[PDB]
Amino acid sequence: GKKSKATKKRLAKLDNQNSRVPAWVMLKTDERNHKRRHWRRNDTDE
Amino acid sequence: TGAGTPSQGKKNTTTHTKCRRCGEKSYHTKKKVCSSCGFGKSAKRRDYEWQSKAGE
Amino acid sequence: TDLSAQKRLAADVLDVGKNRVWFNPERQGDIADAITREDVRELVDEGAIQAKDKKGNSRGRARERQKKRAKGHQKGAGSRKGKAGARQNSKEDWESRIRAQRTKLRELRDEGTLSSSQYRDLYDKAGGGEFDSVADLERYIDA
RNA sequence: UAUGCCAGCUGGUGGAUUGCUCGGCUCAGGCGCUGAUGAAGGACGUGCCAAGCUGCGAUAAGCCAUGGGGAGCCGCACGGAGGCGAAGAACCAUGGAUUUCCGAAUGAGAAUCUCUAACAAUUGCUUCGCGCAAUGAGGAACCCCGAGAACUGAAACAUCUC
RNA sequence: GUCUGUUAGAGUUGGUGUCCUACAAUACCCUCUCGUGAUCUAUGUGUAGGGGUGAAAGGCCCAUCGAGUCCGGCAACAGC
RNA sequence: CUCUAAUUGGAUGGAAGUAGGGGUGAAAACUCCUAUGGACCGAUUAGUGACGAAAAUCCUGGCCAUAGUAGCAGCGAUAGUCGGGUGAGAACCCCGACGGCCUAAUGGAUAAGGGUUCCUCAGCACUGCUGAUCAGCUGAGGGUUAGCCGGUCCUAAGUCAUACCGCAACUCGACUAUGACGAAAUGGGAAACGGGUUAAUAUUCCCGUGCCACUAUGCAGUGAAAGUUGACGCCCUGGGGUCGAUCACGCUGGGCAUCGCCCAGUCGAACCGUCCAACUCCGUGGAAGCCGUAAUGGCAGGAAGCGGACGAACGGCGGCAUAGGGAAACGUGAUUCAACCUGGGGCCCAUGAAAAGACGAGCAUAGUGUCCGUACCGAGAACCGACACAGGUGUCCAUGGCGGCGAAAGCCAAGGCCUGUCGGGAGCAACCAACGUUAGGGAAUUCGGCAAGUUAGUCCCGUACCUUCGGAAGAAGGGAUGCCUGCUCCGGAACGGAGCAGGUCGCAGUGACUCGGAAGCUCGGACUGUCUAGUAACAACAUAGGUGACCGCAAAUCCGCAAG
RNA sequence: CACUGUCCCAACGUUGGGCCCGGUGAACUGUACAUUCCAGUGCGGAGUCUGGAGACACCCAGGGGGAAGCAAAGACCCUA
RNA sequence: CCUAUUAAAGGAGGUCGUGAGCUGGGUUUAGACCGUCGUGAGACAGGUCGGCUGCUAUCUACUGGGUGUGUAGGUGUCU
RNA sequence: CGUACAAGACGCGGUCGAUAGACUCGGGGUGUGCGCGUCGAGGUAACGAGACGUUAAGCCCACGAGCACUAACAGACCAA
Ligand SMILES: [Cl-]
Ligand SMILES: [Mg+2]
Ligand SMILES: [Mg+2]
Ligand SMILES: [Mg+2]
Ligand SMILES: [Mg+2]
Ligand SMILES: [Mg+2]
Ligand SMILES: [Mg+2]
Ligand SMILES: [Mg+2]
Ligand SMILES: [Mg+2]
Ligand SMILES: [Mg+2]
Ligand SMILES: [Mg+2]
Ligand SMILES: [Mg+2]
Ligand SMILES: [Mg+2]
Ligand SMILES: [Mg+2]
Ligand SMILES: [Mg+2]
Ligand SMILES: [Mg+2]
Ligand SMILES: [Mg+2]
Ligand SMILES: [Mg+2]
Ligand code: NA
Ligand code: NA
Ligand code: NA
Ligand code: NA
Ligand code: NA
Ligand code: NA
Ligand SMILES: [Sr+2]
Ligand SMILES: [Sr+2]
Ligand SMILES: [Sr+2]
Ligand SMILES: [Sr+2]
Ligand SMILES: [Sr+2]
Ligand SMILES: [Sr+2]
Ligand SMILES: [Sr+2]
Ligand SMILES: [Sr+2]
Ligand SMILES: [Sr+2]
Ligand SMILES: [Sr+2]
Ligand SMILES: [Sr+2]
Ligand SMILES: [Sr+2]
Ligand SMILES: [Sr+2]
Ligand SMILES: [Sr+2]
Ligand SMILES: [Sr+2]
Ligand SMILES: [Sr+2]
Ligand SMILES: [Sr+2]
Ligand SMILES: [Sr+2]
Ligand SMILES: [Sr+2]
Ligand SMILES: [Sr+2]
Ligand SMILES: [Sr+2]
Ligand SMILES: [Sr+2]
Ligand SMILES: [Sr+2]
Ligand SMILES: [Sr+2]
Ligand SMILES: [Sr+2]
Ligand SMILES: [Sr+2]
Ligand SMILES: [Sr+2]
Ligand SMILES: [Sr+2]
Ligand SMILES: [Sr+2]
Ligand SMILES: [Sr+2]
Ligand SMILES: [Sr+2]
Ligand SMILES: [Sr+2]
Repeated sequence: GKKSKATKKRLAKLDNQNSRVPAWVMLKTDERNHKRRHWRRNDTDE
Repeated sequence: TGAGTPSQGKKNTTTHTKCRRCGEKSYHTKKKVCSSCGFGKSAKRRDYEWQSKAGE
Repeated sequence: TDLSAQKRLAADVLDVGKNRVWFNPERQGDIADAITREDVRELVDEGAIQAKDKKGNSRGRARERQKKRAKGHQKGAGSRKGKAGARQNSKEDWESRIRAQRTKLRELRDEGTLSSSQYRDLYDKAGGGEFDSVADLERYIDA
């Protein structure tokens, strides 16, 4: 498929959004990314 | 040819997409109409009283 | 050690099918340390990395058979698999023959051997399939 | 006496129970419109490290003023580094600044982008020029004006009833 | 709208074979039928629910069809 | 049992709860002791109730037996083994050897769709039909570069917006105007090739070379819009012609070693220039039977011949190229010829798009050429099917070698793979799946020859009833078939085809593979075609043919509430 | 007509399972009890009642006689 | 019912034994035709072509094979 | 190692020994090897299907015998 500039920004965001919760946030909160996604098992919008 | 699995393989058409107006993946790019907020069909926002119980 | 990456890079530098690059069994360590295409070429130069030769089917046996058949052998009833019209296209064969007859008649006319009307008479006879071949035509011409 | 039955003991598994309540549910009083000066909503950004939430908008967890407040502070969030604060910070009230794109969405088009000056469209006034104005869309229900079922009850059913 | 043909491709007569907590909510194998035409096929496009579409089987309209799906009427009514 | 009130009590010198145990009550239940627990808990009276469960194929959660059981075998893709590397650990991660598997695909490039799955490093708790040091998994970084490839522009079926009108009304509705929208492989379309480079991009970066458009300036030019192009169906076919493949000989390199054979290479684009066959036409000529084709056909309305104008390739030739590429040589001829080019014929109750644009319409030099897409997969693990699913899923590579009619089988290259991913043992029993072979009999089996088998390619001889004269028909039936030596014929020739004479081996010569069993009678539907996606493919539906009905168009029939 | 393991009547063999071992590792089903058998009885179709008979426990493999086996609140029939 | 053999080619019960054994020809869904009946939908105690057969055995039962306990160190032969 | 066998079980031998394998004989299955020589229709020659000889040959054996060469070693344990 072909992606428009906007569709790319969105996919781009969904990629960055798919990260680990910073090691330090777990300390600061004295002990999970509930939105963690997988390209194969999940399905993004559009 | 079965209507089940065999016929699912043919599905790679894109219809519903992210809607510029409400953000829901309901903008039917072939109809150019958001089945969610009715963008592209109604200037007003798509509402319906049946979307909730009658006394609520 | 895992040399998969290098195998891929070497297949591109030696430019051959991945399945033809040879890595010296006693130099994995060095090949393992190869990171860049430059490292690979260097190793190619040393000979630690090489490309085996591609194969080419022998046509020697086919050639022998090709001769026997050109000589008219090995084409008996027991060797034919296709219908006669398939082994020789009839319309094609006719194009072959009739052109050879018309040419013949053309040379015999500009050569003065045949008058215009004699040529015409034979030409139309030829076009009507009166002659089996060029030799058959000449036989006829000799009255 | 093996395999094993019933009950208990010690330890698991499990998360009932008891205790606790940052959330609900209901009632009562008060108050009550927003939007072309582009709303509500959404997208995408935005932090030293930043995924979620919250906030904010290229001045981007903020900028300015007045008053309050006060030796502390840098949100949720108890980390590390570093910084700010007696030039009175944080924080609170009021007022102001900034306020990307899509969005009634209004120059034309478009799955939040693009293309070459724009009240698009419908109106009123009219210096008959978009010059001055209006409408559009949102809102928990309430309210006004129109369109208007059936299941159901009648122990069936058609008027009637719902 | 010819013939043969596992050319591509379309289909599916029989095995009532294999499978039947399957590889698969319609699959596998062999045999079989079509294969220049009313042919097959990709994408785009149109027709919408008492309505479509149907060389007609009540066939098909997203595993759903003698009236799709979703939510609402709704906590329908029942002497079972 | 909950909570409220009044009265009145207990608790860190240990409340509630829970576990085990003692006592009371017919009983619902009350109470004490010990352990645990670590902060709340009662009684009486009057109230308050979302107040008591063994049951509803009741609900939610948790858990056992089932069971160390089924599956991890079956698909025409049976795939591994011996050494070694790395590692704490190796059947399955990597190297080598040996052995295999895939050939319209298991190889190459892509559309949709996915969305980072791509590259690197570091890992193995998770994911993976076993293991794992591996990975589409985890952590951290990195990666997609365009005037000339798409988009963008054009219009297609058709869509929407505005206006107009309808509607009680609208987010609804048909027409008519206007505008816009509508084609990323696969409609039209200004222009790019070759090489080098990276871990991952690449006609995009780099090197070399080239081209197009617009604009500016200069020269030329007054022509400029008539016309041509874009721009087109199905069937048969001739000619030109490249890649490929093959044949001949030479050069470079490799292999094998009783022979003297076998393999690979021998390269080189866009672009610029130039050549032109066919079609059309003109001059000449003067055929009253000649010219021409594979075929049709052509001609005194002027044939052949001769000369001429116009005029083709993604093709030839020269440049491009003391560019590039190659270790080296760095060929020349030929045949058959995909692509591409250009003709001829036939067919239609069927007639095979439009628009933008281009040409028409010169040359120099310069400047400008923005914006968006660009990774990877594209599948027996990256898409859809809940899965790393034996299903489904578009395009092109249809010309690699032998084979043969062949884009068939079978075998083998280039390329890919051992991941249609658990293994180890037992001459490895019974039983099952899928197969091979079975003496004599030969359908006795069975509803039924179901299943299996028989036949089979090609050539020659030969071929009944019936018939719509097409057919039936490959009817049936019979014969041949290899190899070797030397030849004949057709053709320009083939590494094309058809035969002859002699020799000769086997049980068997279409030796495998490929590859019809045949005949008769009756019923039905004329035929090709359609259908119950998923138990029915048929005699059912369709069909041409036949017939009846309505209607002269301000019609008949039909949709809408209306505008239509 | 031809041919043949369809059959008389079965045999031998091949490949993959099956069996043993490492690893992985479900589901169906479960009121309870349960070593049964022959009779009888009982709502007339009993592992569980009665009377006898038999029965030392546990495990492996097997083909499936019974559990009116498991699966789906019978679709036939009647009734509303 | 019929034929040839035969000593004879008896009848019946076992959920009209036997589909977690087979088959699927008949019966008896959904398709279709004919006759008859019906205004019609459609029907038929008529005929006809086509039309599906799930499950890894827990218990019990039996066929075979083992490990234990009892009788109470061993080998061999018996009853 | 098999006179036995799906696990288990059963049977035999273990140097005081022919239990299994190697080797050699025997007994068997095929049917006359590679190479060389002669012949061979022909062909200038090259070449040549094939024939004869060497060859009762070559290849092969789930059987027997001989034979301690190799391996049944070394050795651990229960036990009134
Ligand atoms: Cl022609
Ligand atoms: Mg002909
Ligand atoms: Mg009623
Ligand atoms: Mg009191
Ligand atoms: Mg309760
Ligand atoms: Mg079991
Ligand atoms: Mg690449
Ligand atoms: Mg797989
Ligand atoms: Mg019989
Ligand atoms: Mg000749
Ligand atoms: Mg009859
Ligand atoms: Mg028919
Ligand atoms: Mg069907
Ligand atoms: Mg008709
Ligand atoms: Mg019975
Ligand atoms: Mg039974
Ligand atoms: Mg059954
Ligand atoms: Mg079963
Ligand atoms: Na996805
Ligand atoms: Na208020
Ligand atoms: Na105005
Ligand atoms: Na594996
Ligand atoms: Na070929
Ligand atoms: Na019964
Ligand atoms: Sr998926
Ligand atoms: Sr599709
Ligand atoms: Sr609209
Ligand atoms: Sr509404
Ligand atoms: Sr045909
Ligand atoms: Sr069938
Ligand atoms: Sr079969
Ligand atoms: Sr099935
Ligand atoms: Sr055919
Ligand atoms: Sr409801
Ligand atoms: Sr209750
Ligand atoms: Sr369990
Ligand atoms: Sr396997
Ligand atoms: Sr299978
Ligand atoms: Sr580990
Ligand atoms: Sr990878
Ligand atoms: Sr457009
Ligand atoms: Sr195109
Ligand atoms: Sr075509
Ligand atoms: Sr040609
Ligand atoms: Sr690419
Ligand atoms: Sr596939
Ligand atoms: Sr290969
Ligand atoms: Sr694996
Ligand atoms: Sr044999
Ligand atoms: Sr018979
Ligand atoms: Sr019979
Ligand atoms: Sr014959
Ligand atoms: Sr169909
Ligand atoms: Sr069994
Ligand atoms: Sr039947
Ligand atoms: Sr005892």
